[PDB]
Amino acid sequence: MLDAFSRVVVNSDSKAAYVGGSDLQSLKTFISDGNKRLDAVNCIVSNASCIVSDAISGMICENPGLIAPGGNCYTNRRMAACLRDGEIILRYVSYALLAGDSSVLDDRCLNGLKETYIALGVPTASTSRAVSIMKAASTAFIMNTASGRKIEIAAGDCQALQSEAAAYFDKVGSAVD
Amino acid sequence: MLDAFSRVVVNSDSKAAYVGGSDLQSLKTFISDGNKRLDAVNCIVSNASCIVSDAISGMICENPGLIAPGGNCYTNRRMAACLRDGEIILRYVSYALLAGDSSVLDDRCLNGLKETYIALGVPTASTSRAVSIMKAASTAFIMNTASGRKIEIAAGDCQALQSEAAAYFDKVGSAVD
Amino acid sequence: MLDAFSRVVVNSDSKAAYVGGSDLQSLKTFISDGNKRLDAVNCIVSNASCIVSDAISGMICENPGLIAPGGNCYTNRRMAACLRDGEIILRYVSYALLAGDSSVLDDRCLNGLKETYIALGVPTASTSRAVSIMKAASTAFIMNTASGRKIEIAAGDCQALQSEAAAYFDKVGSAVD
Amino acid sequence: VVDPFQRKFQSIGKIGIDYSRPKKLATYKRVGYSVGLDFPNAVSMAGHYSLTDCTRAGGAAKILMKYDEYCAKGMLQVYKRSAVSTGVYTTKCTEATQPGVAYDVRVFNRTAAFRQAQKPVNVRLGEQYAARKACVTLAHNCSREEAQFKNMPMSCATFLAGKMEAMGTCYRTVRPSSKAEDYMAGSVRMQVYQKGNASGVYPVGGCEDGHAKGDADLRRVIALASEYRAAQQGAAAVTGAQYASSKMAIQLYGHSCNHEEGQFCDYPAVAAAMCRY
Amino acid sequence: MKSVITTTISAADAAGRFPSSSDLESIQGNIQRASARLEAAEKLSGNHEAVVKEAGDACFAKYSYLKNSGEAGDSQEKINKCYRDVDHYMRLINYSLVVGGTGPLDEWGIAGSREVYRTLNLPGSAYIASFTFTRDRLCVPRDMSSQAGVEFVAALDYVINSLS
Amino acid sequence: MKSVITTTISAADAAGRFPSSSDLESIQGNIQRASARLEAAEKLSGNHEAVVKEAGDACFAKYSYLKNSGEAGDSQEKINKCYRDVDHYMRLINYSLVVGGTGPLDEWGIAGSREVYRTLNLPGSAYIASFTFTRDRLCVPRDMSSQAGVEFVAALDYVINSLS
Amino acid sequence: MKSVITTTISAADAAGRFPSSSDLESIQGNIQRASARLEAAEKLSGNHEAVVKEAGDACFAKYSYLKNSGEAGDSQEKINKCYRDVDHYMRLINYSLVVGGTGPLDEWGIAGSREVYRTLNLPGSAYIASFTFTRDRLCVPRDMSSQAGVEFVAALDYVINSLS
Ligand SMILES: *CCC1=C(C)C(=O)N[C@H]1Cc1[nH]c(/C=C2\N=C(C[C@H]3NC(=O)C(CC)=C3C)C(C)=C2CCC(=O)O)c(CCC(=O)O)c1C
Ligand SMILES: *CCC1=C(C)C(=O)N[C@H]1Cc1[nH]c(/C=C2\N=C(C[C@H]3NC(=O)C(CC)=C3C)C(C)=C2CCC(=O)O)c(CCC(=O)O)c1C
Ligand SMILES: *[C@@H](C)C1=C(C)C(=O)N[C@H]1Cc1[nH]c(/C=C2\N=C(C[C@H]3NC(=O)C(CC)=C3C)C(C)=C2CCC(=O)O)c(CCC(=O)O)c1C
Ligand SMILES: C=CC1=C(C)[C@@H](Cc2[nH]c(/C=C3N=C(/C=C4\NC(=O)[C@H](C)[C@H]4CC)C(C)=C\3CCC(=O)O)c(CCC(=O)O)c2C)NC1=O
Ligand SMILES: C=CC1=C(C)[C@@H](Cc2[nH]c(/C=C3N=C(/C=C4\NC(=O)[C@H](C)[C@H]4CC)C(C)=C\3CCC(=O)O)c(CCC(=O)O)c2C)NC1=O
Ligand SMILES: C=CC1=C(C)[C@@H](Cc2[nH]c(/C=C3N=C(/C=C4\NC(=O)[C@H](C)[C@H]4CC)C(C)=C\3CCC(=O)O)c(CCC(=O)O)c2C)NC1=O
Ligand SMILES: C=CC1=C(C)[C@@H](Cc2[nH]c(/C=C3N=C(/C=C4\NC(=O)[C@H](C)[C@H]4CC)C(C)=C\3CCC(=O)O)c(CCC(=O)O)c2C)NC1=O
Ligand SMILES: C=CC1=C(C)[C@@H](Cc2[nH]c(/C=C3N=C(/C=C4\NC(=O)[C@H](C)[C@H]4CC)C(C)=C\3CCC(=O)O)c(CCC(=O)O)c2C)NC1=O
Ligand SMILES: C=CC1=C(C)[C@@H](Cc2[nH]c(/C=C3N=C(/C=C4\NC(=O)[C@H](C)[C@H]4CC)C(C)=C\3CCC(=O)O)c(CCC(=O)O)c2C)NC1=O
Ligand SMILES: C=CC1=C(C)[C@@H](Cc2[nH]c(/C=C3N=C(/C=C4\NC(=O)[C@H](C)[C@H]4CC)C(C)=C\3CCC(=O)O)c(CCC(=O)O)c2C)NC1=O
Ligand SMILES: C=CC1=C(C)[C@@H](Cc2[nH]c(/C=C3N=C(/C=C4\NC(=O)[C@H](C)[C@H]4CC)C(C)=C\3CCC(=O)O)c(CCC(=O)O)c2C)NC1=O
Ligand SMILES: CCC1=C(C)/C(=C\C2=NC(=C\c3[nH]c(C[C@H]4NC(=O)C(C)=C4CC)c(C)c3CCC(=O)O)/C(CCC(=O)O)=C2C)NC1=O
Ligand SMILES: CCC1=C(C)[C@@H](CC2=N/C(=C\c3[nH]c(C[C@@H]4NC(=O)C(C)=C4CC)c(C)c3CCC(=O)O)C(CCC(=O)O)=C2C)NC1=O
Ligand SMILES: CCC1=C(C)[C@@H](CC2=N/C(=C\c3[nH]c(C[C@@H]4NC(=O)C(C)=C4CC)c(C)c3CCC(=O)O)C(CCC(=O)O)=C2C)NC1=O
Repeated sequence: MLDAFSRVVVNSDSKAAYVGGSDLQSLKTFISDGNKRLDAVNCIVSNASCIVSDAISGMICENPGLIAPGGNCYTNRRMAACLRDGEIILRYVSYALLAGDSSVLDDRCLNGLKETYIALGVPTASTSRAVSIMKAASTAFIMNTASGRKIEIAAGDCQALQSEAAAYFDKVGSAVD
Repeated sequence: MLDAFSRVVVNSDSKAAYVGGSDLQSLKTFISDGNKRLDAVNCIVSNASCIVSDAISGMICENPGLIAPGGNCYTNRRMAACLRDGEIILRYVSYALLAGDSSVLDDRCLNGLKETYIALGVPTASTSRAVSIMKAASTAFIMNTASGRKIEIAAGDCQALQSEAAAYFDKVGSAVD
Repeated sequence: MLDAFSRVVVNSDSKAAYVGGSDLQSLKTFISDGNKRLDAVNCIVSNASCIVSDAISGMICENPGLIAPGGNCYTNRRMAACLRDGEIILRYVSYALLAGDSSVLDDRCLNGLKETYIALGVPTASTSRAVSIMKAASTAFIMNTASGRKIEIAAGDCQALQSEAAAYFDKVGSAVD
Repeated sequence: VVDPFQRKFQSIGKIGIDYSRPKKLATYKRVGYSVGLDFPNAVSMAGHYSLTDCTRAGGAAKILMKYDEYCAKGMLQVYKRSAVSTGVYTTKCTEATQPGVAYDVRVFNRTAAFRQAQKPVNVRLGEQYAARKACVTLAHNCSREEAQFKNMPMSCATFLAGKMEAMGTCYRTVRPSSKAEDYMAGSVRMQVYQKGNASGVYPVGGCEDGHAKGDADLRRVIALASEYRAAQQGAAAVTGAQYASSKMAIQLYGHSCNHEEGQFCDYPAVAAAMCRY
Repeated sequence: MKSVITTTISAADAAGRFPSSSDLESIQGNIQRASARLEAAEKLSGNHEAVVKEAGDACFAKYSYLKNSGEAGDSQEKINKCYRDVDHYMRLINYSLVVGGTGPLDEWGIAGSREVYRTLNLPGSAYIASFTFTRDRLCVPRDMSSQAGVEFVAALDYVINSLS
Repeated sequence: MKSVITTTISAADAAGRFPSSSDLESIQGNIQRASARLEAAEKLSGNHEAVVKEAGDACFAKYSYLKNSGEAGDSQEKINKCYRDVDHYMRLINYSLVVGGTGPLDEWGIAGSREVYRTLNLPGSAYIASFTFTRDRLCVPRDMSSQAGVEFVAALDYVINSLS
Repeated sequence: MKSVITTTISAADAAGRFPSSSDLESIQGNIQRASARLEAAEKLSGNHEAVVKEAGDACFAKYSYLKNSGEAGDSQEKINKCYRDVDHYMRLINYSLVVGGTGPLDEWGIAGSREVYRTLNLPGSAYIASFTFTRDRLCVPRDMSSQAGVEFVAALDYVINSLS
């Protein structure tokens, strides 16, 4: 579990030298950014439930074979396990948004997920499809371009940050496959 | 475990109404106080080891019956148990200083300490004497009038806070007897 | 668990001085005794199971209310727990014979036994009767005057030891009541 | 001045001030210091005492029950320092996956402690003497400890459970590396629970996945989640858990017996099944 | 209660450390965000009555079938129960808003609410109609300060995302 | 590492919750205290050499018996080691100063230091002489800002109070 | 206390067995080694005073900086304390020597000594100078019997190797 600060520190410790102005300058870009990341995490964590519902319902909508008998979503038990999985994934994505580094997402959620789904016969393509939908929904909330709910916030540039969150979803979607 | 905030909230919940404007004013005295409390906790938690050592060493100094054979300080084992007890006491006091309420100290440390010392034969008078020495040393550090180490702080009035800390130590000293 | 040695040492530590000659002389009587105690423990530990069988069978013989329905010894399960209790009693008594002090017997077995039997409804007078029969049988084996088994030993006086073992059985029988 | 009631519950003063006639020893054993306990939040401290007594005020041994509580909660704190050492919470203490779970966890643990109190006297005596004997074997000749285990019933039980948690030598924190250790480990656990209950009828307490309706499924889910976190562990953690489980289960259940000493050192997950408690 | 200073003290207490500089900065952020939230708390204690009234009136404006004589809310006493329950909700939003965090609200309002509402045939979507009505009727500059408003938005959203 | 955001994310992970406003205020206090202690980090990366030099020189100025031929530091290579050790210590103060909290310092320098220093006949009072020398030579206005300096004081004191 | 008969009885108690011939042979070795250790105990109770006196005098003969005004032992009362501390140590060597094993010494002297000595700025090398002084001043034939002397050496070495 390492934030962007601990990432700076760890890299300088492997280099075995002091911190210094260059790395600190990039870190002052992070700290100077600040409330854009705060508000972003507030947006995704606010509408989290609804993201998970829509994403997984869309995932069932593209291929109805999951709800077909013999599909992995055919029961209430398997549907429940499905919903909690999407929820946990979005949870750890938000953790990786506050941290600024993907260490918590790599250690706490990603470490042994591929093996697990393969052992349980979960189709990985359908999971990457749901991670993609959560990506689009999460970027749309994070840019406040969501077509249902549009709350007042200071207007500036928040594209970088969108690219960060897209990086995290692409990490998960790349990992599950 | 309840701070200032939770104490006001609990009292308003028993009263079954909204917090209201008036309680919030006393809470604005807490928030408006702020970094006085921060710097104060930093002072006690800075010199904490030295406080524990001096208080217990002073306690042995007033009556050398403790280090006399059959006394409760007579062995390395009992001495170590003595010092860890002083340390944990100081620890919870500092917790109560940041909290603003004694709830953490009442629940986590105070609840059944008397009976424990009674059942172990710890002399309670000597413990209240050690709590008193830690009180005096801690107030002297918190007011920055300590005779050996005197660090730079922007000047002001910090008597209130010292009275709060004195209240916490008198809660422990009243509790151990 | 304190032997003869640790009893001397603890008493000299309460006295807070060196062990001294007088206590060492009594300790040289213990160590100079030695293999009489070894051969004694060998005798009781040899015929142990058979002592427990005979003593519990005699205990059921004096009052047949035990094996009467509603008695404690009614059914196999209660009889098995009876036999293992007599066996463990004799086991700790033999531990007290090798130790030379009853500290093992006071700490490991005696501490909370009366309360236990009162909580379970075990008749205490019958237990003291069983401890008495184990006392007489164990002294008769320890003096090698048993009417069934008489093994060859180099002759001499084992009378002092027999008083020790009788003191331990009187401690158990006094404790259970 | 006060009441007849409250003067039963109160306290006793000094011989010079509060009472003239010098009180005897029995009145210290019968009235004395009167404090009833808190409702206890773990199965390890649940069946040892009274918790309270309306219309009775005991004295002088309530000092001891209070002392066992405070020493036992002092026990839990340290074995929880082991799982949270660097002030950041490790994956050991996560306590949920979904947002609403932890309260249901709290209630399951609580009523499990109440069912631990409902099970009868002979069984709880059995577990007191068993755990006492077990703590004496883990005392390692420390004499102070042995006094403080012969007297404490709660500190023994949280001492065992607590050390089984912080050593990590648990049944659920160790995952076997083979199918042979799967079947061996499974069989060992079965034989432990069959040694506990030969009746063939479930006994009040024990496993007990179901209290209210809709409990069993959450039990299944929390179990599988803890299996996944047990799966994700590092090399250091795994190797430390295996050495610890092998040694500990040897010290408790292998008594210079080369067969079982061998089948503990050979397969550590069987030992971790042998740890029980 | 879950809050900033109780999370840090709780973390130090569980770990058994003296309070380091990390907790000090955490309570520094508490004392910086505090005024914005407290002011929102003042305004909530101001006009909670009209908040509850418009909340429930718009809640039955969306769902009419509740006052039909199947479904629960079909008597004057149970419509009274509607308004007092929404009143409970706004008071917990005030509590949690003052404390900072969701600890007061979560442990009093959310924890085990699912069994009660599911047992007594209470729809969650009626509550969510109420809260989303209040969240849409909210405001940026007119009643509140923008910053503080955000804190209120968060709390209300939290209730929704804890409810369904 | 122990820090603000790792304590809060670790507590939310141990709780199994979404990160609420409490963690947001914690990282608010992190991003507000940041600039001060990073300034102190800049100046520590500036003149660490003279810090180590005066630290070790005053360390043997106090304790002369170390260069006597019992006690350990009686060879040029081991005085190079004592200097090397103090350089590691100031580098850890820079690391934990950048991080925020004592986590980098605690897990690399303090954890298990007792057995190593007790084993290799190393007295702590020499280290404490070094650190208290640096803390007395520190400054109020001339080199640093006072506020950030307080952060430096805290970290250095933490080292002393983790040593003896 | 850790000793022969307490190890064997403790092992039989943990095992749940009757005491077989193995424990009997163990206590046989106790009653055979007993005389050598007891004789050493007699002579230690003979001249412990001069042992402590030469021990502490040679201890400050090696380490002079202790009576300098930094370091601890710079006052008459604390030199009295260093002397008493070494008298406790020789008394524990006499106790453990009479018991047989290191149990008496370990649970009174060694257990918890690290916190105390590390707390109160007490260097171990002064103790080790004292004990190694006594062990080098010891003797082969003139005061004691050789074999019992070896027992004494072992116990004193145990103290050294439990200290640093
Ligand atoms: C190392 C800790 C420390 C620093 C640094 C410092 O400047 N002084 C101490 C803490 C400190 N101690 C006190 C107060 C008292 N300390 C003692 C204990 C000593 N007095 C003795 O006689 C002995 C035995 C010889 C010892 C160990 C006592 C008795 C007091 C006064 C108690 C009272 O009732 O007031 C103080 C406060 C005084 C000051 O120095 O300003 C401080 C900061
Ligand atoms: C160790 C306790 C124990 C012994 C001994 C034993 O024989 N079996 C258990 C108690 C037991 N458990 C059930 C019933 C259920 N137990 C679960 C929980 C498991 N199912 C899962 O999927 C998972 C996660 C992978 C776990 C932990 C469930 C879901 C049930 C069935 C619930 C239901 O609605 O019926 C029983 C009764 C069944 C039986 O074994 O006869 C017993 C005795
Ligand atoms: C594992 C041993 C843990 C260590 C170490 C530690 O410091 N605390 C443990 C992990 C931990 N648990 C929580 C949060 C909650 N834990 C709950 C369960 C208990 N509450 C109960 O009432 C009962 C039954 C009596 C149990 C077993 C609950 C509930 C919570 C709060 C849930 C919530 O919604 O917030 C935490 C986070 C809180 C903290 O200690 O900082 C941690 C780290
Ligand atoms: C994160 C860690 C952290 C701390 C440790 C504190 C440190 C701190 N203290 C003050 C500021 C202050 N600190 C004190 C404290 C006192 N003065 C006295 O003379 C007494 C000896 C002592 C009693 C406690 C006072 C009086 C002020 C100035 C008054 C005030 O700001 O309220 C300030 C204001 C800014 C400045 O002065 O530059 C700050 C940041 N705050 C933090 O965020
Ligand atoms: C390792 C196991 C182990 C044992 C089991 C003992 C066995 C043992 N007993 C004695 C020796 C003896 N044993 C007894 C014992 C008694 N005699 C009586 O008539 C009583 C019936 C009985 C009471 C206990 C006596 C009296 C002696 C001889 C006296 C003595 O040696 O003190 C001796 C001395 C050597 C010899 O006789 O050849 C030995 C080795 N010692 C051990 O090392
Ligand atoms: C985890 C849950 C849990 C409980 C609920 C309790 C339940 C409980 N109570 C007692 C024991 C007791 N409980 C009471 C209480 C009573 N006194 C009266 O006048 C009333 C009838 C009643 C209070 C309403 C008394 C008096 C005893 C002691 C009984 C005795 O020794 O005679 C015991 C036996 C052990 C002991 O003595 O403490 C147990 C298991 N214990 C637990 O562990
Ligand atoms: C040679 C003699 C000798 C002793 C006497 C012991 C004494 C001792 N105990 C502990 C350590 C310990 N001792 C206890 C015991 C306690 N649990 C409680 O609830 C009670 C208060 C108490 C029993 C009565 C516990 C719980 C620990 C571990 C403490 C912790 O890690 O938090 C340690 C530190 C090393 C360790 O973790 O094992 C030592 C030296 N060790 C020795 O070598
Ligand atoms: C897969 C690996 C595997 C093992 C290694 C064993 C280990 C093991 N042994 C026992 C159980 C047992 N093991 C022994 C063995 C012993 N008798 C003694 O005299 C010696 C000390 C020791 C042989 C060296 C005994 C006697 C029991 C029964 C104990 C009792 O009921 O009192 C039990 C409890 C269940 C049972 O009663 O069988 C288990 C799990 N079982 C397994 O599944
Ligand atoms: C601390 C917070 C807190 C709350 C938020 C409430 C929540 C709550 N409401 C009810 C109970 C109720 N709540 C309602 C309310 C409703 N009527 C309808 O038409 C609508 C759907 C809805 C209002 C919007 C009704 C009608 C009942 C009674 C239900 C019944 O008995 O059928 C109950 C069960 C106990 C009771 O009967 O009062 C509880 C716990 N209570 C609390 O303690
Ligand atoms: C990451 C942080 C970090 C540290 C802080 C150091 C700490 C440290 N120092 C030494 C080791 C050492 N440290 C010193 C230093 C001392 N010489 C003296 O005269 C003084 C008492 C003292 C300087 C003030 C010496 C002399 C050694 C070698 C000791 C020996 O071999 O005898 C060792 C053992 C390995 C080695 O030999 O290098 C370690 C871990 N190492 C680390 O990795
Ligand atoms: C049962 C065994 C047993 C011991 C072995 C001692 C060990 C011991 N010594 C001290 C305490 C002390 N011990 C010394 C001794 C020293 N003075 C020096 O110059 C030398 C380095 C050293 C003698 C060789 C001093 C000076 C103190 C007081 C330290 C201080 O207060 O600064 C203390 C703390 C309590 C006290 O102040 O007395 C303890 C537990 N105590 C015991 O109960
Ligand atoms: C100091 C004790 C300690 C504990 C208790 C700990 C972790 C821990 N284990 C826990 C649970 C938990 N751990 C165990 C462990 C266990 N099972 C065994 O057979 C043995 C011998 C065990 C001891 C290691 C059980 C039975 C449970 C109850 C089942 C359940 O609740 O899922 C909990 C509670 C919440 C959760 O389920 O995660 C916690 C917080 N980490 C520790 O250090
Ligand atoms: C008929 C089967 C079916 C569905 C079910 C949907 C599911 C769906 N939602 C999307 C994407 C999507 N979904 C939402 C969330 C959603 N919108 C909101 O404004 C609110 C309040 C929401 C929760 C209630 C958002 C915010 C987006 C991003 C697009 C947008 O701006 O609306 C996308 C686009 C995916 C992509 O970009 O790759 C799909 C496929 N589509 C289907 O064909
Ligand atoms: C009818 C119900 C009944 C019994 C059952 C017995 C039980 C019994 N055994 C005794 C005592 C006793 N028991 C034994 C042990 C026993 N004898 C042996 O030689 C062997 C090999 C034994 C185990 C198989 C010995 C050795 C003695 C001592 C007397 C003797 O020398 O035989 C005594 C005397 C107790 C005393 O002295 O106070 C009694 C009462 N008596 C009864 O009335």
